[PDB]
Amino acid sequence: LTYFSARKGKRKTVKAVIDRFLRLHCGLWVRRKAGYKKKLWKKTPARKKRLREFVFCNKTQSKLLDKMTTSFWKRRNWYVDDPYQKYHDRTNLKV
Amino acid sequence: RRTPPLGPMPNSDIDLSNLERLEKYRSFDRYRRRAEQEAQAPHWWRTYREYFGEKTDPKEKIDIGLPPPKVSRTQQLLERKQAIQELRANVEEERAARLRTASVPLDAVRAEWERTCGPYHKQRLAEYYGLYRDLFHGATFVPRVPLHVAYAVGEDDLMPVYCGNEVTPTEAAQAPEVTYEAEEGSLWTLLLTSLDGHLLEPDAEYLHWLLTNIPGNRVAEGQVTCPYLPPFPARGSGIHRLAFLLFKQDQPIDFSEDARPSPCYQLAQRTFRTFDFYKKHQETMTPAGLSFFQCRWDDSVTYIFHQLLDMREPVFEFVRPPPYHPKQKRFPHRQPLRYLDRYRDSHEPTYGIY
Amino acid sequence: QGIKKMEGHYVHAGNIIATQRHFRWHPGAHVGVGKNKCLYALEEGIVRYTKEVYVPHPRNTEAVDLITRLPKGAVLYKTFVHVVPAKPEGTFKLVAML
Amino acid sequence: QKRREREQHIAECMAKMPQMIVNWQQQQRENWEKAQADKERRARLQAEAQELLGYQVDPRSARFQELLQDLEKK
Amino acid sequence: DPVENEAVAPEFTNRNPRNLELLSVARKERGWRTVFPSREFWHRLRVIRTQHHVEALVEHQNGKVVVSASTREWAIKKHLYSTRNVVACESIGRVLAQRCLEAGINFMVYQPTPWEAASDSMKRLQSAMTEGGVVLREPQRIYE
Amino acid sequence: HLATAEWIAEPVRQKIAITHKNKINRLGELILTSESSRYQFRNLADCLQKIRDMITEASQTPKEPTKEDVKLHRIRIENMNRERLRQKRIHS
Amino acid sequence: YKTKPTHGIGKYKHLIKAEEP
Amino acid sequence: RLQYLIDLGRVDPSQPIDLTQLVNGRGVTIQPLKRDYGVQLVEEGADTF
Amino acid sequence: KSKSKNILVRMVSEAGTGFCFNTKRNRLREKLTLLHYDPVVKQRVLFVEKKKIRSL
RNA sequence: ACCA
RNA sequence: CUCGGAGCAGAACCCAACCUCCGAGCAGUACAUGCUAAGACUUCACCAGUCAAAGCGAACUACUAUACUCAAUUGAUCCAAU
Repeated sequence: LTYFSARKGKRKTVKAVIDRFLRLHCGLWVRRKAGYKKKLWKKTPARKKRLREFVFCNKTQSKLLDKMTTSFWKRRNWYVDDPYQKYHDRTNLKV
Repeated sequence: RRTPPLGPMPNSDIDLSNLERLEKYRSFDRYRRRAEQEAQAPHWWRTYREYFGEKTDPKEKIDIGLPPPKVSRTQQLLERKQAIQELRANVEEERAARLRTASVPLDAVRAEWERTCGPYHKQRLAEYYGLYRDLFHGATFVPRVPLHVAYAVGEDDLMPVYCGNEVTPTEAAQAPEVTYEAEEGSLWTLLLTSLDGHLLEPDAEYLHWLLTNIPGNRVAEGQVTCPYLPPFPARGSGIHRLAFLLFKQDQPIDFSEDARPSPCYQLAQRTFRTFDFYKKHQETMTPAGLSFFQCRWDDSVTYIFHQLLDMREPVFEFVRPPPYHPKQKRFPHRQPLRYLDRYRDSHEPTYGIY
Repeated sequence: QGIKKMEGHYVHAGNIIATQRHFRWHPGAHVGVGKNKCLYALEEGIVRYTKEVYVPHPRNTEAVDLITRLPKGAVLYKTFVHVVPAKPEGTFKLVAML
Repeated sequence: QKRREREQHIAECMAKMPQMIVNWQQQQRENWEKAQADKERRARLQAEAQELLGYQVDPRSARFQELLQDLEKK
Repeated sequence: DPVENEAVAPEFTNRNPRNLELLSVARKERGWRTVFPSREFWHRLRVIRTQHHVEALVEHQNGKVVVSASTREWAIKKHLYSTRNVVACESIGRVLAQRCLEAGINFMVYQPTPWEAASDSMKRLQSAMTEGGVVLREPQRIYE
Repeated sequence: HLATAEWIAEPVRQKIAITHKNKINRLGELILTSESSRYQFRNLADCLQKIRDMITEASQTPKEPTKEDVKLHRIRIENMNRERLRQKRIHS
Repeated sequence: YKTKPTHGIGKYKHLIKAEEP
Repeated sequence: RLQYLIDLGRVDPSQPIDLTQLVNGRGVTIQPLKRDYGVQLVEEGADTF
Repeated sequence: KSKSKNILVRMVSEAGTGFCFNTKRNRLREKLTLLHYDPVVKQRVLFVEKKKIRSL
């Protein structure tokens, strides 16, 4: 990671992460499953369907992806017709 | 470590010294029949029967019915054998049976069935429908008096009541035509109770009809202790049992203190408990006949609730338990994105402080 | 592999009760079997294990060939697992007085 | 236009499908009848051997198949 | 001024042992898929064929026989040349179907073995059940 | 009150009273309820759209043979075997 | 289960004749 | 939020309300540099407005 | 690698929807015609093999 | 033909 | 040098060895081996892998079926071809 840039003295975003993961404002990260476009001819429909899910990351990965991205990527956005709009806030979550 | 078995283990009585000599279940059906006999025996290990089978009371079910008829098996067996010989003697019957063109007269079968196995078939059927369980709290009786009940539908049709068939409340708008075989000078009591229709108490019944001190089979001449009120199965409350009970009386009985007014449109007065009713009058009364039908809501039940009973029509729904979900985690690792929909309350977008 | 839910345990519908490579435990009441011989709960309730008489399907040639060679009077037993459902299917509730 | 053009194409291709299916099934049934015929044809050739097994078992079958073909072509 | 007739409990107790089943919402005993026969039914037809007699039963999954018809009954035997040929199997079918309708039983499963399924005697007993109104497939359970 | 309603054609009011008997209370009021929204606007809009649908459906009188539902099949058989036990009068 | 009095209730191979080529 | 701003006197309903009046009443904070294109009027609170 | 029996082939819907799917067939076998469910038209239709995807 |  | 089965490791699970043995880098049937979705398992992480009610579509009256037989029969990302 770049903790301090040579031009701005600022930490930089790892753009590999931006191209693979979605950050919801609540702090969850959403990924695709590895291998969901590979060798479909040998995978069962149950396996193919599992491979097509959008899934959540665990705490360790979330903490890691938070550290590899700057604050811009954690701001609340108000995109029009965002497919994920309802997934940005948590409901009925205890501890 | 080993624990010795608590009793005879399966297959221990099989002598395996002479294995090749022992006979085998050369057939599947042969094995199966022995297996089902084995499944029925009591066992000292845990069984499906222990966990799923109904826990019947150890004491035998008290019999409260009429005594069985006296029959001479010797004379019957002789006459019974004679009749078959005559059938088999005929050459035409042998040919139809051989050519698979013979048939039985169902009307005659039914006619004879009423007098031999009918009573005992009606008892097992009333036991499966749980009438002795509810009406008499487990006490049983064989309905040895064939009871025929029919609701008049239109002008040319009848609707029998039999044992468990379905009659609609419209068909049963008006009292049924009842007939049975009774000797002159005998006294009877006939009641119709809804076992399942009660709208307030789970353990109570509704008295739909009561005729007492009937002379013989002259039902019309019986005292109208409780007037006839058609079944009113509430909507969405399912299928109800409606049971006719024919009681044999030892003597004329006075039911003045249990009579309902005419007309009787108060559900609090029609509240009834057959076990309490019979227990009071068991000493001079004996169950003899049994018929019953099943009844679900139709449009005519609205008229009963609105007009006759002067009330609102109660409507029920079958409500299932809410679906189970594990406790929501802050990080639902590897769950699909719709995991969040399982814990959402509303589908419309929220906005918080904005 | 092995038992995931022992005797007396409360399961929800779907809970895998036991995994196995060969049939050590056979499905009983309200216990489904997956195509890998996975025993799972079909209802919500309590897990039971019992010893029952084993009667194969007449189309299962290998098992049927076994029983046909058994000495008369010999009955096969297997260990079965059941789920005793905890709740009723639903209730009838008053929704209107019209 | 593109939408209409595609819907028309599907309805067009879908108007022929019922005939395409039966024609296909007829050709499946016809081939299936030749599978059984081929089985019976082969079985007869072996029965003619009358269990005269040995070394001259592989070429024996081939020559008789060709011989029957010569008569069929004529 | 509360109307007493409108005193209705919030929950309705229907003790009819067939209510949930007649609504197709009751549990059938699924499972038992390594053993024969299945338990996933409310009622089943069971035919017992012996050396001298033919008996057909309708029983609940709980093991209680609901209705029954056997050639051992004098009512049926007195009209049969033989109590063990196809005609008796077909006759037991016609008799029991009538006793089924009079008992409210309209649906059941029949669980034959492959040889029993193909036999003409059973093939005639089932068509006698079909002609009598009884349907030998049960409606599916309603889960939702 | 469906009967008093005059903005609904008399024939429709008759037909509606039949096909929605279970929504008519003791007093003759047709009652419609929507609770599929957290906004009263959108629940009332659904209530009015039901009224607006009952009328359109009644006036159209569709005679198309709809696909038989599963729950209906059970009733048809149960109904068929109830008119099979229907007897006749001994002396016609 | 081996420590249980019901251990071996599923034994069956002793009831069959040994057929092992 | 609109109703609350009017009830507290921060937006004046007696005159036209556009972006300038909502910003000046501190009712919304607009960030054009973060690609804001204005305010979307959302329905939350419609029953009591 | 040298050994090869089956091949992966593309099966295109004859319904004109553009729906395709892959199946294996013996290399020496003739070109496949199959009746397969087409989701776009929501009914089973004919599919014809068009191209070999790869060798298995 | 044979990049990853 | 990856993956499966057996012993070591006897009975929930797990368990090493340049330890003892045996195997796999496929075939075959389908062409709904279509869609979708509760609840779960999990090779000690992750990645990957697994099983499945209900539902929608189908299929359908006697082991099969909304999840083929089979033990492994296998290869991420980028990129390339389309």
